[PDB]
Amino acid sequence: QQAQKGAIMNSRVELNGVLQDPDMLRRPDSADFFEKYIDNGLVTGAIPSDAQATQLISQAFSDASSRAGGADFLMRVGDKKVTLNGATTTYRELIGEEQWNALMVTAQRSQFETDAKLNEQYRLKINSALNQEDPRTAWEMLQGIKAELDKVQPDEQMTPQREWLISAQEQVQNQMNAWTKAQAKAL
Amino acid sequence: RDLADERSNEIIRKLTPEQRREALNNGTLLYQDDPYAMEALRVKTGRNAAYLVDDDVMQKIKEGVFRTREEMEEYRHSRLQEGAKVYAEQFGIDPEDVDYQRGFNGDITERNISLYGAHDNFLSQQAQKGAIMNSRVELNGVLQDPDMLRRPDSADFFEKYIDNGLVTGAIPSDAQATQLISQAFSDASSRAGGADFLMRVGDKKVTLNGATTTYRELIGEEQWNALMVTAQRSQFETDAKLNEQYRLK
Amino acid sequence: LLDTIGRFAKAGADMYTAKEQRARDLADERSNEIIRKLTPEQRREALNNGTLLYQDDPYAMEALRVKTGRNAAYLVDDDVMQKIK
Amino acid sequence: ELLSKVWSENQKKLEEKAREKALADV
Amino acid sequence: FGGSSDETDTEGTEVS
Amino acid sequence: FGGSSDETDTEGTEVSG
Amino acid sequence: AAAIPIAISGAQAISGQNAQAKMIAAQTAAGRRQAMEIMRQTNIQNADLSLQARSKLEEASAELTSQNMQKVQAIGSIRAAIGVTEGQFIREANMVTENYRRDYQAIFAQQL
Amino acid sequence: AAAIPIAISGAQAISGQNAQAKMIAAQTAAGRRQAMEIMRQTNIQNADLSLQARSKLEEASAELTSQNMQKVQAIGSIRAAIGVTEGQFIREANMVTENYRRDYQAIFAQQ
Amino acid sequence: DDSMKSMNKLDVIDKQFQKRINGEWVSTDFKDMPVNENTGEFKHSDMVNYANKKLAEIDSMDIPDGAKDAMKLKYLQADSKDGAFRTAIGTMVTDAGQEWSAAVINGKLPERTPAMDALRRIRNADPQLIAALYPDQAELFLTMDMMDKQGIDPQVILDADRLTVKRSKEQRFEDDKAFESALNASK
Amino acid sequence: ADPQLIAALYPDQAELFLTMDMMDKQGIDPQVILDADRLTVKRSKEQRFEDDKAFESALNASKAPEIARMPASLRESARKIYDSVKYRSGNESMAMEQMTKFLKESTYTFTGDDVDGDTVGVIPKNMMQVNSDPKSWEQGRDILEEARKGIIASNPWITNKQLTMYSQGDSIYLMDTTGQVRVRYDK
Repeated sequence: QQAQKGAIMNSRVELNGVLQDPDMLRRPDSADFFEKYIDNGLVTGAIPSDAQATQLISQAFSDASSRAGGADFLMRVGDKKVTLNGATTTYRELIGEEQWNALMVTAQRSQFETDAKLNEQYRLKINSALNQEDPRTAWEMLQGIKAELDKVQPDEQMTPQREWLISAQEQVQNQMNAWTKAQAKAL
Repeated sequence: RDLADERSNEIIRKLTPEQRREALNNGTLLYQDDPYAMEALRVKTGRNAAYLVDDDVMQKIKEGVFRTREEMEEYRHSRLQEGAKVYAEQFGIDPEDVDYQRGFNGDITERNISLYGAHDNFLSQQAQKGAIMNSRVELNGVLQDPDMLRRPDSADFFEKYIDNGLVTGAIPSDAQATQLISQAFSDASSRAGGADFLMRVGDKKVTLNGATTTYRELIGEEQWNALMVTAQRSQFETDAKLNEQYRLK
Repeated sequence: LLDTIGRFAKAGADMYTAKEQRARDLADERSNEIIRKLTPEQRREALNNGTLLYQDDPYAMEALRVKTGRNAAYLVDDDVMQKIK
Repeated sequence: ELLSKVWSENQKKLEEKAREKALADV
Repeated sequence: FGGSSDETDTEGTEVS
Repeated sequence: FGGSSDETDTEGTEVSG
Repeated sequence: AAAIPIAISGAQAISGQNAQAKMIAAQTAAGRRQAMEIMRQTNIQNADLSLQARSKLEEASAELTSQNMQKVQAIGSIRAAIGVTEGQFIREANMVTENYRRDYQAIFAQQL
Repeated sequence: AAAIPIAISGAQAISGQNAQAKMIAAQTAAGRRQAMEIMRQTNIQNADLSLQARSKLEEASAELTSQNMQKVQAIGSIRAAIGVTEGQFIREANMVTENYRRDYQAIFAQQ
Repeated sequence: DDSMKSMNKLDVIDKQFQKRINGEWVSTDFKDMPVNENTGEFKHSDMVNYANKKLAEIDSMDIPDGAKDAMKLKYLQADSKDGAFRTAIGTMVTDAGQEWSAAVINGKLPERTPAMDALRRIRNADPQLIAALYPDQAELFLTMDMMDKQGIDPQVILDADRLTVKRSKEQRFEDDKAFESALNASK
Repeated sequence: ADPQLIAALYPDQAELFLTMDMMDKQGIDPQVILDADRLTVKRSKEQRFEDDKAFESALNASKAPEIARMPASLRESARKIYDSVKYRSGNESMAMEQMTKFLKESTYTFTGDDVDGDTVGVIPKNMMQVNSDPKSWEQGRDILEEARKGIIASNPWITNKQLTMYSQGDSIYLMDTTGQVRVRYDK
């Protein structure tokens, strides 16, 4: 029992360490890894019970269908052969077909929610710069955001991030003009 | 005892993987008596021992603590040994087996690449903060004086200083150079000397990532107008304040 | 010279990185010599990225040390001046 | 609303004239 | 203090 | 964080028999 | 000499800040030990477990997962699953020297 | 001799005055240490420093800036950027001797 | 699907409220909200949803907290008086008042005083409008002024409120008659 | 899990529910409620006449949509809460605040989207509830507000001030000032 507890803990740690990272989920090597890992765990003797192997498979699929890159991983791994019981089936057949649809829909929703949240964060930064007390500070923050974009995505243009950044630049120019008017009026 | 276990393992190895597996799910086979499965368990446990406690803790200490590489090396060696022993004793494995040690060194080289590179990044960040705050100190000491701003060489000083920082390697990154330039311009525009200083730095040129251009064009033209207006207001306000102190006397 | 005396002074014993310390000094010199082989524009480009790493850049670290020393001197003399006045 | 309206009108005209004068001086 | 505060001006909420 | 929680489903009562 | 007691108290405060930086590590170690207790006490047999058992298992696994080296765990596990000399090759692929310093000759090959 | 304890208390008060003149220097040193602690904690990179990051950076720099020799530091920075023998040249420019005492012979050139 | 539609229509409401702030006196009725066929049918829940998310965003920006309070006032100036910003800020006011009443009943002030702190911030932004839109909590506003503007100990006020819990019915009428006399005799 | 339904099913225990709500959701110490109960609720019956008249008086002088137009079952629940808080504290203001808090938590006040078409009706929150989820009262609210808008738009002669929303025993009635238009919404 102690050895089986340790084996299950090791398998869980490795597998969820791989599958709770959307960056690792998004690579094709993720699906290849999952297939080969379940296979090796079966053959070596790790994942001792076919029952515990099914538990691990279901929980890994649940974890993937909660991350950003999970849906891609599920598309790739759906047609991967596996042998839990005497018969051999794909993960699409091992998992219920309705359960596969549920996994697919929840993974799609997780992807949409993650992308929406990232856009919320980016536009939060843009608007936080736009609502500065001193518009010159707003210009400084906008130039910093421009530096970050120019790091991550230098080659492309007219991406939604870039369009928001350009609109922010124009708005900060309008703030420049209004600030000039205010300071002259104060003088 | 290992020899008795080894002769048992030789007995069991005569079984094919599938019949071994179905013995494993039945009570016929004990898990610790499966040699391949137990070797996998010890390898995975040793790998997790090396990785988890030792190295995540190492990385956490690294991000904030480790002054130099040598300190990191000795701390890492000590924690590696201690964590190996403790993580093994928490499990059923005893930390003297070939498989456990092989797992503990399973990805030593790539762990080392990550850890040393992270410490190198830490030192890089420390050096960049040091240089940036030194540059802040110098430019603050210059531009925060209304007297120093009024010298006819303050603007040429500013252009030469920014150029020297760019070429020598101080003021690292053109982005932080823009931040420094803009903050310097705001400080000058607030310090009763920004009118002359800004008229004189207007035609001076600065070489950023995009191209070489004058400071007037690097700054927004509307932003340049805002800077000049607020600098004139600062001039007038300081004049009125000193005038008011004299009148009060 | 100074390396050995510093090693003896800082720690009583068990410092095994002495020849390794000299080797690291040699490696630092070689890295600096490689970096000087870059044009200033190329050096600035590498510095802008994660390439140059900014601690191996000899010019930037030299400036860093010089300005840090000058500022430290001015801080100490600031204390002395405040006492004088 | 009416008070804000008259104030905004007067403030806008004053701000325009002041900015014109300040930019002329600069 | 040599530093002169900039005028506080009325601000309108802006969104990209 | 990385994980996104699944939105709630209306609870219903079921029996095997 | 009212400077000395307050200076000692401030130094003790910084030492207590170091103590806090050590408390974080000590409490991480305590959490890992408690997860070990969870793993040992909890029954895995029959694979038929309650929500309490499954939650305890998940908490133990999460506390035995490395967070700082997570991506390194994942890439190493993938490399092991898919498939001296190997270390040299992968350190060359990272443009890093044997002392684990950056190899700028390979990095700046294009710019000579 | 009640005059002796009151004299002792008065001397203690003088010692406490000097002590306050010592705690002001101690406070300056503590401010410098806490500013460098700010330097260590804050992150100046990504060019996207939070507003608190900017405030902390600015205040830490202001702490490490020297107020009393602010002018001579500034003029030294200008001299370094723009451009024995140099030292004696600026001493003669300042009409001061080798021992850093006023060189009246140079000052009173007309006489 | 609802996340997509809500994400689209909260943006529509944000544009409409921005127009409202800028002076373009526009409606806040969800039926007058424009529908772009990716929006939906503007159920009334999305208005309170937008107000809550906007207040969280304002609290989440990187601006100085004074500007946060200023924008909260700006978004509360500009509602239908049925508006969800009015309802949310009034909820804040009533929750702070409930917290004070709980303190009075308990005989001691709680720790961390969350609602009290939030209302203190939004009221130090502008006491007059907050008092005007919420006249009922005049005693609470006076209590906050006593505690922070003046130096009065919260414990003393708290004990005074705890002891003065006998309305006595007739005492109320005598209070009325004394108050009317105090006014018509004030000069 | 669901406060309003439990309160509705057991009206006699309204005082117990109030004490539990004060102990759990509000920050009130159990001990102070205990010794407030044990202490002075002694005046009996002869002043309970004046207590009844004072409850009706406080309802008459309320000038609050929830108290002026208090729905039928919430009348008895609110009378119990008002009486209990008055007995325990003696303060009439505390009783009014508690009873108002209960009514606002347990009802939604439909308001005319006008300059003043305000308070078209206060409907108990459980009557608008669809399905067993207590939070789903909002779906019924959206349906009812769409019904109000449709009735206004369909019949031009009805204006926003003409509609009245009120609840009978098991129904919600939406009618104009005349009797010509009544639509009945039941659970």
